[PDB]
Amino acid sequence: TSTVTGGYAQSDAQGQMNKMGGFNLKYRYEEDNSPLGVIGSFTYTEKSRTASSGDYNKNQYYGITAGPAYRINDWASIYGVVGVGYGKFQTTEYPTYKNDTSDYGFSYGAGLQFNPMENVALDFSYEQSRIRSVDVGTWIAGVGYRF
Repeated sequence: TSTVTGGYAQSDAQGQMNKMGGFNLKYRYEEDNSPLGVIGSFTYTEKSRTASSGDYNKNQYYGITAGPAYRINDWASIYGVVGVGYGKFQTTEYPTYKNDTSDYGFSYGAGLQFNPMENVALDFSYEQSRIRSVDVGTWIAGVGYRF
């Protein structure tokens, strides 16, 4: 039927200052005929901020990821993630006198879910992304539910 899974993702930032953290939500679909599973997850991560900081956000991290999924026993699932990332820097409502500015890269990884509960699931996964000059190691982990 369908499975819900999401949590938070922290990663190291080579070329960037301070690590980042975002939220990941993903939807899953499978057919009883075979163990075929496809999932689509979105991630949004930003640099940590302090209370003294204003309400402005420096850059944002948007990304797309999805991959196949296989069912193993009632407490073990495996999946992979593939897609890209978007880096928005110096974003302003006014024109920047530039044709366009965008920094992106590709991501890849996979993880597994485990839990001694029929309706509760916890999973860990790791994925790396490279954007020509930026390389960070991000991992996504949280909960999982199956209708």
